[PDB]
Amino acid sequence: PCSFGGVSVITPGTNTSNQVAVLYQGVNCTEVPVAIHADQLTPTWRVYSTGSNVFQTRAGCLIGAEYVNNSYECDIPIGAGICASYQTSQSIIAYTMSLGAENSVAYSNNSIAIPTNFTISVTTEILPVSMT
Amino acid sequence: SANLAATKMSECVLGQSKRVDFCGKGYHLMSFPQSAPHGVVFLHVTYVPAQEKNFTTAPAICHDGKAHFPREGVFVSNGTHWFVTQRNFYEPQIITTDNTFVSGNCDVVIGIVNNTVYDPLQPELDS
Amino acid sequence: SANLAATKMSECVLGQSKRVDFCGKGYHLMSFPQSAPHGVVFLHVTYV
Amino acid sequence: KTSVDCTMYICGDSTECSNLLLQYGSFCTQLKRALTGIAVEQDKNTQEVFAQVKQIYKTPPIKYFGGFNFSQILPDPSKPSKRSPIEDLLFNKVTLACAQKFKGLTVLPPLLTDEMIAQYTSALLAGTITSGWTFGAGPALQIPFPMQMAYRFNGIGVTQNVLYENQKLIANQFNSAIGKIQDSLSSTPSALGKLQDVVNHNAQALNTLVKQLSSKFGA
Amino acid sequence: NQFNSAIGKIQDSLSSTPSALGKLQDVVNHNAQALNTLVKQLSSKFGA
Ligand SMILES: *[C@@H]1O[C@H](CO)[C@@H](O[C@@H]2O[C@H](CO)[C@@H](O)[C@H](O)[C@H]2NC(C)=O)[C@H](O)[C@H]1NC(C)=O
Ligand SMILES: *[C@@H]1O[C@H](CO)[C@@H](O[C@@H]2O[C@H](CO)[C@@H](O)[C@H](O)[C@H]2NC(C)=O)[C@H](O)[C@H]1NC(C)=O
Ligand SMILES: *[C@@H]1O[C@H](CO)[C@@H](O)[C@H](O)[C@H]1NC(C)=O
Ligand SMILES: *[C@@H]1O[C@H](CO)[C@@H](O)[C@H](O)[C@H]1NC(C)=O
Ligand SMILES: *[C@@H]1O[C@H](CO)[C@@H](O)[C@H](O)[C@H]1NC(C)=O
Ligand SMILES: *[C@@H]1O[C@H](CO)[C@@H](O)[C@H](O)[C@H]1NC(C)=O
Ligand SMILES: *[C@@H]1O[C@H](CO)[C@@H](O)[C@H](O)[C@H]1NC(C)=O
Ligand SMILES: *[C@@H]1O[C@H](CO)[C@@H](O)[C@H](O)[C@H]1NC(C)=O
Repeated sequence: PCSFGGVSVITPGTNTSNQVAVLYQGVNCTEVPVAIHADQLTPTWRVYSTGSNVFQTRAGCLIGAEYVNNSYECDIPIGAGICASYQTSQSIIAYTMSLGAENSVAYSNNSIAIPTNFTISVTTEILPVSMT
Repeated sequence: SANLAATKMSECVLGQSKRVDFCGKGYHLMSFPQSAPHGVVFLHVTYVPAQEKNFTTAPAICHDGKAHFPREGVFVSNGTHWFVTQRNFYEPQIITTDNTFVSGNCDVVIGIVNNTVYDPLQPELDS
Repeated sequence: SANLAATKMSECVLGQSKRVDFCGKGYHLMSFPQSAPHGVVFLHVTYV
Repeated sequence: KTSVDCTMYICGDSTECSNLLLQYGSFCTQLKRALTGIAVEQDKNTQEVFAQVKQIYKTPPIKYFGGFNFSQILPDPSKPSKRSPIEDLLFNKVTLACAQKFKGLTVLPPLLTDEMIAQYTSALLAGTITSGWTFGAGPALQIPFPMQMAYRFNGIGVTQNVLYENQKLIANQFNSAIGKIQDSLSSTPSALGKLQDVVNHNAQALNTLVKQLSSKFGA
Repeated sequence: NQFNSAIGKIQDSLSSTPSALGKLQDVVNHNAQALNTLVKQLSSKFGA
């Protein structure tokens, strides 16, 4: 085929800023300027397809956001355990999810833990019932 | 969704349920319905324990070649004496015959301990 | 099927179930999830 | 999960056909929205089942539980991934079935990987072994495993001296049953048809859609 | 006292700006878009 048709764009929201990131599903970093024919594309499209913020994921090649090491909860999915978010000057970062806090409880032959106080809590549940 | 909401009304609201996490998160106490556009909102009231402490415990208690098992509780000790408490809230009490029941002797159960079981009647029967 | 699996995780695994035949065939004691491709496998320990 | 491309499928790299296609309107954007909704719903479906506890508990180091043996179901650290032996048999049996067609059709990857799912099931197993039902209602409260088993025996209506007097016999029966599960699953008549049919249905549907492109529809 | 305080917090938390009622906004939005697209489709030549 001539050209790869569509890409995937990650935006924080035109409310917040105008930065983006682009995901090239199914291709690999080194040949991304090819198979998009980056040479004939206008500038401001050639800013992507190459650069210093180039990342490789199981889902594809991600250009426009850098890879921190620490972890947070998911904000915008990208696939294969990789999320992304807009956060501190101000930029777009991409990380790995954190499944949750870490804990380990003590098991012993003859020890038992017993509560000594209680709390009462109220929670909500929203359900639909009908449509137009 | 309509069928689920009808089930939640029948069980949550017009009764107290024991299905886990069906009717709120915790031990269920009651629920209250409200009305929304095209929908419904339940307010669940639950019970959540807090402020636990560690103790040391035993299966049974050997006494006179007999093994007492708790009736509705668990034996615990504060390092010196052995009580029996209910299970979700800490209330120590003196181990008596009204609290326990007896089955067999002390060679079969693993982890049995030694203590005394006070009898309510004998102190009344002074003579 | 997914909603069923979530309900079984709540009732069967994080608790002890009184419904008949919901969690196994017998009287239910406990269960252990195990992961599998596109689903999950339960192991229902009962009394007979 | 799957995805589609209006133009690359309908009009094959033919710019006159692509120009003419604009007349029909919003049809294939409708198709795209439907498919995207399905794709998101799949990841939610996986999330609901497994992500039930925030707190990730860990296996105790000492492996004495009064005579109950769980090595079959607990994660095995020696093999590179933390997959229990039974999970290994399952991942070897189901997977008899990212393709050469790519006529506008892809297969997107899941959001949670199998390492993550294995971590979640390990957390639930560890919590359940150490504390009883308590960890799904509040904070984890440790309890000896035979005392937990006595609690459950009371639950089903048999007094609790019975467990303490037949502890060894009970442990042996439970270990033997866990052992036999491996072989029952290794039995050739696949009990895993339920999970094989999903991959079969999807592959066959995609093949039919692709093979439809070599048809003339009375032209 | 715990009960009363909890109910007060419930009202405030619902009153929080973030969309907590999206499951009910979607039922509205879906119908709106369906009708809009159906009207839009009238302006297609369909090969004529
Ligand atoms: C159980 O927790 C409650 C709070 O939920 C404790 O009540 C507090 O007690 C302190 C000391 O008397 C007061 O200053 C607070 O105002 C109380 N809180 C409320 C909401 O009334 C209670 O003391 C705890 N139980 C025990 C045995 O300490
Ligand atoms: C729990 O069960 C496993 C599985 O039977 C035991 O592992 C066996 O250990 C014996 C003694 O080393 C070996 O002869 C078997 O070949 C082992 N089985 C496998 C599959 O490797 C394990 O020993 C048991 N737990 C304890 C504490 O003994
Ligand atoms: C952008 O969002 C903020 C808060 O979400 C809001 O105050 C602001 O009015 C929005 N921008 C416009 C142009 O409405
Ligand atoms: C991307 O391409 C280069 C060279 O074409 C290759 O060395 C590399 O392995 C490829 N990426 C992956 C993930 O295999
Ligand atoms: C419990 O007892 C067993 C055997 O008596 C022993 O292997 C284990 O270390 C003990 N655990 C603790 C915490 O004392
Ligand atoms: C008490 O329980 C806590 C659980 O958080 C544990 O860390 C501590 O070691 C225990 N102390 C004992 C058993 O003396
Ligand atoms: C244990 O409880 C008894 C009875 O209340 C008390 O006399 C004793 O001092 C307690 N022991 C400790 C170590 O607190
Ligand atoms: C309990 O008391 C009996 C009384 O004869 C004694 O034989 C046994 O050794 C005692 N056990 C412990 C653990 O003190």
